Amino acid sequence: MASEFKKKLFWRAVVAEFLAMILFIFISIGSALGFHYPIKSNQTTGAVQDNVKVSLAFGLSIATLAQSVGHISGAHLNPAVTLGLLLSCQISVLRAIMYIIAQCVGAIVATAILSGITSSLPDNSLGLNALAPGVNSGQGLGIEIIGTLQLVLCVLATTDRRRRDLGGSGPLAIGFSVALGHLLAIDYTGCGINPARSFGSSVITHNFQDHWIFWVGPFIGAALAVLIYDFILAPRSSDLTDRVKVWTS
Amino acid sequence: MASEFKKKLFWRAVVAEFLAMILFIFISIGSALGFHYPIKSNQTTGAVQDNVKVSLAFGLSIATLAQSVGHISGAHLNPAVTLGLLLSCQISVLRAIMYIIAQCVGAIVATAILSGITSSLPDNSLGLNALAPGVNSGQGLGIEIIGTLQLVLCVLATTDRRRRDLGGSGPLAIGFSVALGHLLAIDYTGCGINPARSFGSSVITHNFQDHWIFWVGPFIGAALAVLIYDFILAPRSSDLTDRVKVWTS
Amino acid sequence: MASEFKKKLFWRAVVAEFLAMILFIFISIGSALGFHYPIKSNQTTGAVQDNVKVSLAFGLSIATLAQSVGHISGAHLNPAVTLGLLLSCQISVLRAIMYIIAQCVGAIVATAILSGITSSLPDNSLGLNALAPGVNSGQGLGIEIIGTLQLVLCVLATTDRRRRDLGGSGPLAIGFSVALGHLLAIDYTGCGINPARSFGSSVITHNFQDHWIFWVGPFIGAALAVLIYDFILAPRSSDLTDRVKVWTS
Amino acid sequence: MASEFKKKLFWRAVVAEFLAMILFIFISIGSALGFHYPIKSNQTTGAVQDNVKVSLAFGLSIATLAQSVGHISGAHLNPAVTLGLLLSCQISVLRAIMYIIAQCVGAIVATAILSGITSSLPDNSLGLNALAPGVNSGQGLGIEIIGTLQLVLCVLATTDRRRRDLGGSGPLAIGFSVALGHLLAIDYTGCGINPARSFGSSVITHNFQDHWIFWVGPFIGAALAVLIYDFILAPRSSDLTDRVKVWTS
Ligand SMILES: CCCCCCCCCO[C@@H]1O[C@H](CO)[C@@H](O)[C@H](O)[C@H]1O
Ligand SMILES: CCCCCCCCCO[C@@H]1O[C@H](CO)[C@@H](O)[C@H](O)[C@H]1O
Ligand SMILES: CCCCCCCCCO[C@@H]1O[C@H](CO)[C@@H](O)[C@H](O)[C@H]1O
Ligand SMILES: CCCCCCCCCO[C@@H]1O[C@H](CO)[C@@H](O)[C@H](O)[C@H]1O
Ligand SMILES: CCCCCCCCCO[C@@H]1O[C@H](CO)[C@@H](O)[C@H](O)[C@H]1O
Ligand SMILES: CCCCCCCCCO[C@@H]1O[C@H](CO)[C@@H](O)[C@H](O)[C@H]1O
Ligand SMILES: CCCCCCCCCO[C@@H]1O[C@H](CO)[C@@H](O)[C@H](O)[C@H]1O
Ligand SMILES: CCCCCCCCCO[C@@H]1O[C@H](CO)[C@@H](O)[C@H](O)[C@H]1O
Ligand SMILES: CCCCCCCCCO[C@@H]1O[C@H](CO)[C@@H](O)[C@H](O)[C@H]1O
Ligand SMILES: CCCCCCCCCO[C@@H]1O[C@H](CO)[C@@H](O)[C@H](O)[C@H]1O
Ligand SMILES: CCCCCCCCCO[C@@H]1O[C@H](CO)[C@@H](O)[C@H](O)[C@H]1O
Ligand SMILES: CCCCCCCCCO[C@@H]1O[C@H](CO)[C@@H](O)[C@H](O)[C@H]1O
Repeated sequence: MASEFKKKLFWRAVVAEFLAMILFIFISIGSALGFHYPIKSNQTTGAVQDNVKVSLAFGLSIATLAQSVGHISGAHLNPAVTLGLLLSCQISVLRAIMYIIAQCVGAIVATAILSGITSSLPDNSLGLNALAPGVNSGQGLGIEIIGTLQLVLCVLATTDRRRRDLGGSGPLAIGFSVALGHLLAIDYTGCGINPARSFGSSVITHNFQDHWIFWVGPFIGAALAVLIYDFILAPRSSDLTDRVKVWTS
Repeated sequence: MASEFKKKLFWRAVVAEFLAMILFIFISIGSALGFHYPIKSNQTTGAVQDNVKVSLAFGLSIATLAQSVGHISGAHLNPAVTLGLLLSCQISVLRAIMYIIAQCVGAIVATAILSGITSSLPDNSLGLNALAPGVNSGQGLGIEIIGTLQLVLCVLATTDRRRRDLGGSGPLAIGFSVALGHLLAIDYTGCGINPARSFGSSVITHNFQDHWIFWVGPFIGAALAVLIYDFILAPRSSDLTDRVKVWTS
Repeated sequence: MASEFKKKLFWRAVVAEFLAMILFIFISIGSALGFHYPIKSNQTTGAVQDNVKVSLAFGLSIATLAQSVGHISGAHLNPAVTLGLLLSCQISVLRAIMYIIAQCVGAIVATAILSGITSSLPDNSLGLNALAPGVNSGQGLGIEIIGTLQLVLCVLATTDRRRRDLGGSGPLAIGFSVALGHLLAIDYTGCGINPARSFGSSVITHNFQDHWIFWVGPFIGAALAVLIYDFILAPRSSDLTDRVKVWTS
Repeated sequence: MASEFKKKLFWRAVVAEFLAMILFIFISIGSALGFHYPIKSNQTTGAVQDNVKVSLAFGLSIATLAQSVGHISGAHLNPAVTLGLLLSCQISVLRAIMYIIAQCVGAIVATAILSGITSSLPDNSLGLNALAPGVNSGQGLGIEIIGTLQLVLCVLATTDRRRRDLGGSGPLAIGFSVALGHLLAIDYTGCGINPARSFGSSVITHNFQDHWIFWVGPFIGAALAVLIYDFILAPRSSDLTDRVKVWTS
């Protein structure tokens, strides 16, 4: 349907999806750069990053944001999730598209507002996702794939709809999945599992080194997610030709 | 209405809001100062603050307190939240006012009971909020603004009332928002996102250096919250003139 | 009532309350002593205790145990909680009594099973609660009082019964209250807020130095809890003489 | 019943139970090895493992996985849990069996996919469970027994079915039980409380030193679990001969 305020609701989503991504990145990357703050106009040694601190920053950002606007847009805030839904035929490409853009832009916008907030920092990488020393790049992409997979998979089961056994908070569970991802990937690849988030940093930093692994890995994981839930473990009893109909509306 | 025990309930709130703030500050700042405790009448080096420990101390204090008296007063415990509700026209100024005072006083009272509990500590700052070395003050206030924003925004969506899709604990979600805030702001500004909490420490310590950023930043974030939820993402279909009516009762 | 299996249910509680305390202490103190394990028949320096690790160990033990047997006995596992209920006239002294004993014994039993598990440790204090260097003993008891207070208060509101606005898990909330307590008191007094738990260690270690503060402090906090919830913030509209009736059955 | 798609559902479980174990181990052991990553073709000192990071990695993996496929197979992902259910006569041996195999294999498969992901690591133990220096082996098995016990016990109470007082998320609670286990056992035995998980590492590493303690300990704890819940604290009013019937179907 493309009439009356069916226009409104839609744009409100895209917009909520756009504003929410700003808070997400600002808060999360904002938390990650916080350890570089022993600063006092000097330059002697440095502090050790806290992986729990960062993983919770990202995960709780999502739990909170999903709780704050999840009813308005579905609180995707991540192309790997959106793409996950799309292939599940639960969303329209018009949506996927407009959303993934609101996402990358919000990231780009947020990652760029931090540059000013934390300008006073040296080799300010702005939390750019980079293959860590010792991680066999490429084959080191099994990390992003599994990290995004488990996430998208959680999102599909949590919004399955045929279920009546869910208990507790959908947001919190999805958020903990997001923290679970970083508890796994922070060390290896700095954890991306979210194309728009990786993208936002690599642009405001013009560093796109291997940046491709942060799209192919999640988008793949999403693919494995939709394949495993929708066809192996929890299949719909309807035919493909009809699911596809969702592609338009 | 201003009759019968409509007086009682009201004062019970203010009071619960006042007592709850005491536990809040005592527990939280109480946790933050705990790392300074390697003490043994000596003075050699010192321990490194734990940001997860502190962020959870604050967040769980709220989750717990919101659970303990949230039904009695709404468990605001924070002018930025109260102010957030007020502008949303969900509360009366008589309330906002009496509450924000119960808040600052509880802080002031709590921050002052700790002085005795932890008197045996050196440069006892009593967890006073201070711009960290390297944070471009002022423009370093985007931290408090975002930190309080995301919080107040969560509180507005969580108590939206038109919703029937909330699942899990409202308290816990709000509490995690409060921990999310510190996971972001502890390093930069010591995290305030709560005027009364900052205020309580700066008074029992007579240090009001830049203390203004801890009111303008949250109160602003609250403003951005109410603007984004009430007018951009989740608008009420009623007119302003009628919402305003709430200003009195 | 004291007929039929009203005997059974009762004893099943006491017993569940007794068995659950064993797991509690074993797991929690078990976690706390774990950092002393760099051991290799040598004796060079030592590791720094993790306060989040310990606070979660205790809190999640409770969340889990309250979830596992909370329907059977109410999952008190703590004289300060039991005593809290008793004064609230929600339990019978026959219960309070039989329970507090199942508690101290379980502690005593558990604290004593660890002695063997961790015998290979040096100055094995078995997690005994001790006033930390720098904490003005006595006036340093405001810690246990606030720590137990906030806890018991959460338990009273969470089982209030007149409420229909609770959402999420009662166990988890109470558990997080228990973790909140340690995030506050670990540094100062090693955190007790639970007479039976302190007691269990001080007996298998014959160290009762100031051990009194771990009964007077919590039991007091409980008192402040029942006073604040039952008479100031959430009063019952019934008279005292009738509540007292509960003292017997 | 062994007709129609009663075959399908069954295999879908086994399979979901098999795929879910892969993500579990990959993510969790994946997180545990992450601290060994300061690597830069050098070899100077090393980082200190984070026990909260690891405990949450395991626990949230379960919370997430139980949420993702718990409706399909029950999300056991652990012989000690399965075995726990079996003895409770809530599952068929045909199930227990096919499941425990899907488990060990998934572990074996996962533990083997990491070998490649983290090949670039030195004495890559692949998170193999080993008795820590100072832990009186054997009598040091009280750890695995208690760790698995508390877990299985939580799973039995959480799926009790006669209950109508559960609140919140069953998955999250079980997940926190899994994190609780590691907060206790990581230091002592590297925490197993899950035969298939220990097994998976010891095979891809051909190190089976004491590996027996990781079966006898959990399987025992499970036994103590089913004994305590099903016969001491929460008994069914039916006779044994009829429960046994479940052994077949
Ligand atoms: C339904 C059948 C499911 C089978 C699942 C087993 C998949 C095994 C593939 O492992 C992959 O090996 C690559 C190197 O060859 C790595 O680069 C990659 O990161 C890793 O993931
Ligand atoms: C509707 C939002 C559209 C956002 C478009 C972003 C395009 C990419 C350029 O980003 C810019 O990067 C600069 C630093 O390099 C910042 O100083 C500047 O402020 C920021 O804008
Ligand atoms: C189905 C959705 C597909 C989305 C594809 C968008 C990928 C993002 C593009 O990254 C680009 O990579 C180039 C190197 O390859 C860089 O030179 C360029 O500056 C950078 O912007
Ligand atoms: C509906 C439109 C929403 C647009 C949101 C983008 C806002 C960009 C403003 O960034 C602000 O820049 C200041 C310096 O100029 C910083 O001091 C301040 O902390 C930072 O927040
Ligand atoms: C109904 C509660 C009213 C509280 C009013 C507080 C006013 C500010 C003064 O605080 C005082 O600071 C002293 C340390 O400087 C403490 O020694 C003293 O105990 C504390 O009271
Ligand atoms: C709409 C709500 C407005 C609340 C305004 C209260 C602000 C708190 C006042 O702080 C004051 O700042 C001064 C410096 O400017 C200090 O000299 C003074 O000692 C300190 O108390
Ligand atoms: C309804 C009125 C509530 C008033 C609450 C304020 C209580 C102030 C008491 O502080 C107490 O001061 C003692 C030293 O004098 C400390 O030893 C003790 O630990 C500390 O808690
Ligand atoms: C029904 C349970 C009753 C428990 C009574 C406990 C009384 C206190 C003595 O504890 C004992 O301490 C010894 C170490 O000092 C341990 O070696 C011994 O095993 C343990 O029993
Ligand atoms: C209303 C409930 C009251 C419970 C009271 C029980 C308190 C526990 C007793 O501790 C005792 O303290 C003595 C020193 O004072 C020690 O010498 C003795 O060995 C030790 O066992
Ligand atoms: C219903 C009655 C329940 C009684 C529970 C008390 C059990 C005491 C057994 O302790 C066990 O002692 C062994 C050494 O002898 C240790 O190797 C083992 O790890 C430890 O667990
Ligand atoms: C249906 C899944 C069946 C899995 C059977 C696993 C048998 C045990 C052998 O594991 C193998 O270990 C090698 C390293 O030693 C890996 O290089 C190889 O890839 C992996 O397969
Ligand atoms: C009721 C379920 C019983 C499951 C029993 C399976 C136990 C796993 C076998 O471990 C084996 O231990 C041997 C040493 O004893 C090793 O030599 C051998 O390589 C290793 O594979």
